[PDB]
Amino acid sequence: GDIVLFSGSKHVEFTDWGGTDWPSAYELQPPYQTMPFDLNKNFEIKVDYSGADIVLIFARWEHGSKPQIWAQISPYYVVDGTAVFTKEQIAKAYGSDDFSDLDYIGVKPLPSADGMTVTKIVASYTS
Amino acid sequence: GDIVLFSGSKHVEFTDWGGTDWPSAYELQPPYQTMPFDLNKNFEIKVDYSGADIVLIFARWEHGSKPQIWAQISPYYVVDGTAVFTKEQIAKAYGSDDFSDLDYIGVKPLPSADGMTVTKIVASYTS
Repeated sequence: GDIVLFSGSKHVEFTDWGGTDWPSAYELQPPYQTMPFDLNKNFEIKVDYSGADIVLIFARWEHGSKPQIWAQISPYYVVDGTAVFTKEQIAKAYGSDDFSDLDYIGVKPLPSADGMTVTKIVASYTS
Repeated sequence: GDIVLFSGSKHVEFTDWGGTDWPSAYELQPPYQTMPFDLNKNFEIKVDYSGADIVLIFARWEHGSKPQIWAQISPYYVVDGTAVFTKEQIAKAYGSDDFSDLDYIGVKPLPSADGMTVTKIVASYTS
């Protein structure tokens, strides 16, 4: 089925890079927050958005001899104000589909004059 | 308006106390996650649930000479499978309506044989 991770009107201002921080529309940290969906299923994440281009981040912080992963992905495709990200695209960027060490999931804008607004985020299982 | 923080079918098993951990249906850590709603508005949180009694936690960890706040609140009321929590009830349990030091928001079950299932969490502004 379909899991709503957010619905409303979340605005993010971000007019240029080069500042230090990169603000988000939505974030999860799996080691610290009970999960709203199960990463082990085959899933897609769909985001209704406008105002800026959008990326999805899966990240693992550096630990020991294992490097930081910063899996920044563009949509698998966009259609009708909606970006679709798939698990198999995410796994290719993450280097595997093993999320047992995943530290961070973030939805972020690219720079724009107007800011990005997200109105809905859903996880859908395709298994 | 109304902001959907979650909708789906989130099950939490928790049959007794005395273990060390207390699992959650939903958690946010405001210092670390961009917020889906604005704590400064007058709001209520409404949760559609069944299977166990439910509480809402607002917490601040101990820092310096300021104590840990563990604002565990029962619903302001329940009606038709839905618990309602209000900002003014939360502020009374938290000791103020100043959320500038809020570390944690959690929705948790009390012990039950069957576990709790949450199907929807919404923040509504009443300002």
